Amino acid sequence: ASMDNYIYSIAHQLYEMYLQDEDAFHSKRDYPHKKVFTELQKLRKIFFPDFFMKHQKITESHIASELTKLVDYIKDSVTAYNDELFAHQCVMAILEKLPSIKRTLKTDLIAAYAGDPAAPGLSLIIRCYPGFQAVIVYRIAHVLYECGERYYCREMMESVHSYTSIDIHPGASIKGHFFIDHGVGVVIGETAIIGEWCRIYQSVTLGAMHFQEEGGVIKRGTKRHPTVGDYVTIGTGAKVLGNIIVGSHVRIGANCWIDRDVDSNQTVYI
Amino acid sequence: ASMDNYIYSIAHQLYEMYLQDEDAFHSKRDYPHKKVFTELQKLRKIFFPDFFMKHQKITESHIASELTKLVDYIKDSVTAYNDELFAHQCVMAILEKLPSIKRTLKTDLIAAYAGDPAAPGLSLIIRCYPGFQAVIVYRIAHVLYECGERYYCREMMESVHSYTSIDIHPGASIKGHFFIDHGVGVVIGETAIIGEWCRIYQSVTLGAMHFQEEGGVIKRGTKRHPTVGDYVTIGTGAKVLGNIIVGSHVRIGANCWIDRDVDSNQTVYI
Amino acid sequence: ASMDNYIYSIAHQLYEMYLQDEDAFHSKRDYPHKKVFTELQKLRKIFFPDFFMKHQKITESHIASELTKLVDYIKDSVTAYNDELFAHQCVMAILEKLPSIKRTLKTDLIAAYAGDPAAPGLSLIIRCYPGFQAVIVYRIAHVLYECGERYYCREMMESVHSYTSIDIHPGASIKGHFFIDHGVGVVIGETAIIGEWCRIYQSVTLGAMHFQEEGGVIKRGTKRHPTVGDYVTIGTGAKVLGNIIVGSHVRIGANCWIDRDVDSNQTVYI
Repeated sequence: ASMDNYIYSIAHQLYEMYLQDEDAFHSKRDYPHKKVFTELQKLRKIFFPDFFMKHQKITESHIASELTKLVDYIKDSVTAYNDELFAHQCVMAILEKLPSIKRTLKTDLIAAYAGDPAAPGLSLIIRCYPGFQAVIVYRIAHVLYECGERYYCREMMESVHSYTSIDIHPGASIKGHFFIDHGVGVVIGETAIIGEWCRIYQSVTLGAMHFQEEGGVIKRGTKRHPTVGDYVTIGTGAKVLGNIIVGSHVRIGANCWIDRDVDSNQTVYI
Repeated sequence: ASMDNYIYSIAHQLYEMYLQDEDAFHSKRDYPHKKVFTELQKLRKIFFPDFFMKHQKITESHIASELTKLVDYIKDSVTAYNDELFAHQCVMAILEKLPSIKRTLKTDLIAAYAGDPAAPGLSLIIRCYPGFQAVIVYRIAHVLYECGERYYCREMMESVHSYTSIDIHPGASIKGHFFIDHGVGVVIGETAIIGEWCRIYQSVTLGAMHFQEEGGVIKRGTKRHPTVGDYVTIGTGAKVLGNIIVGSHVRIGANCWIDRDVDSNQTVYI
Repeated sequence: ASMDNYIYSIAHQLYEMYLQDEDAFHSKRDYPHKKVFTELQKLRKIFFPDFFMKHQKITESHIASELTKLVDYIKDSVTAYNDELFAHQCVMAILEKLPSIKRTLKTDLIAAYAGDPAAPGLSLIIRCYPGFQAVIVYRIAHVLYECGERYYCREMMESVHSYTSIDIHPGASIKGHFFIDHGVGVVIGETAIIGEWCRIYQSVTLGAMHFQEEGGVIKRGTKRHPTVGDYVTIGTGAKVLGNIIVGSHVRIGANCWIDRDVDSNQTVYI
């Protein structure tokens, strides 16, 4: 039970982080029960227990129990697509990263409240903002991708895709204070890199298109989606395509078609 | 049981309205059973019983029973986010408005059939048109918002968002004969105002974008989304942003980026 | 049990096709169990049993059993909206076409792998690519439409719409080697015709818009959506509207608004 002993240590760290979180990340309310797909259902309970438990139930031992449920689930799925040893390794990698992911998700909530005049408090963002639900699962799927996994991490993100219409490839690399508002139609590709304080609206693509060539069979992988710096806002409907760099402090306008580098500190519109 | 006595009176009024509805809003067919999220599942049965019951079951007493189920559900959720007294008030406000909402939803079905060459009859629109499912729940969520509620009404609309990819803030104000066709990617903001006979397509935003400012924390609320008059058609992909006024009898073209006032009786294209 | 005898013959043909499929369409892995809407759940098991059964269970008799479940389900739904005799006819039409649909879906998987650098193998596309899930159900819904059915086939595609945000009318006519990548926001209309090797991205419309006329009640049906030739790629956000013809070997750019004929062998951008 070496993985079980590692689960206990991580559940302990996450519980101490919960005890020390600011009041804005806490509540005494017992919120309505919901049932969403497994990965999100579990990660919700683990990161933000006040909002998805059951105040009477909120303890280190219950965090550990839900974490064990999640671990068994992901281990079984990664084993199914790969093998038992690779699945063990990858899940130990998820467990190791959960405290850092918790810290990042707090920054993501901060950016969501900060970027949205319609948000009354963090509790609503935690409970139901779809950009935030997507990001929760994304940050865990990305650890899988970083372990070299290529199948289950995509299936996990396809659950996010069905639930929110937000399409983030598990290989995308995204920094903190990240916010997708509204979110339907957002597509972020396998090799996308996104810096800190990125704000993205509905129908935004940070992606690529591939015009048919014969047909042959397109080259697999390679860096082919945009790299986006810090403090970038991408307006509703903007399509940013190809292996291009958008600099820091860039504002992109609605419906823009961007296929070349955009230098820092400027506003693009037509 | 004062609220129970009010439920009976409203269920009676809705039942008499059902008896008096035109043939187009009735059917003798027993349609396939479906299970969708609670608010829609219940509101479907209450407004359009022929299409979601169980012909043998269709009586005043069954309308009352489903209405009670819906009331208990929404009362519990509003209580969870707020308090018991506020929840009582808000739900009494929903109950009071249900007969008017029923009348409006009939106009919405009229506009859907009228605006869609692919619709064979109202029954299909009632049973499965996603724009119409969204509008059913929207009209009830908006009564909550009008009572001053800011949390559960958004969660209700996030259920609509997941189910249909149509994103309507419960604070939006929308008149009758309303139709969203196709609907994926539609975003309608908290302070949007939409007049009568509005026809909206997929990927339309009546919304706002907020370019990052430092960062600081954006001002909460205020009128900041468009106001749209009567007989307005907004084409696929159009992004209408900001506190701007679009007049009556306006046609907006595909992919348009609209950020200033548009006067009545004109067509916008590029 | 004439329909049951026809089911056996079709299940036999599909089983022999499964035995003869290339290695790429097979797996020995027992993949994680999922539960999606009935039509997709069943069609998945029938066409690609290795990926959705239960290796121990994969036999002619189990293909037959799932096929019977699917047939009873669709027969009941078509009967509900129409009548028992019409439902029998239409379902016998589905059964007759299943071997050809299987062959076509193999070409669709080929085009998906070929057109997507992020796809590691056909198994992932079969298991979770949303464009492919949509196409599975579309090819069956279209047989219903071809039988003259106008209600349940749309409800089936509305399930696809909720699950994937891809909106394909069952009347659309689409050839093989078809691929929708990402797919959120794709709309393909009742009278659309799409040739071989079509590649379509997120937020693409092959559709129509109808500006309000008075209001009157718009003419029902008629050819009113585009006809697209072979080897056509339609970029993210492109809106192709009206009864127009796009030729073969055409590449359409991001966010394009297309409302007139486009001749073969050219690239459209602005």
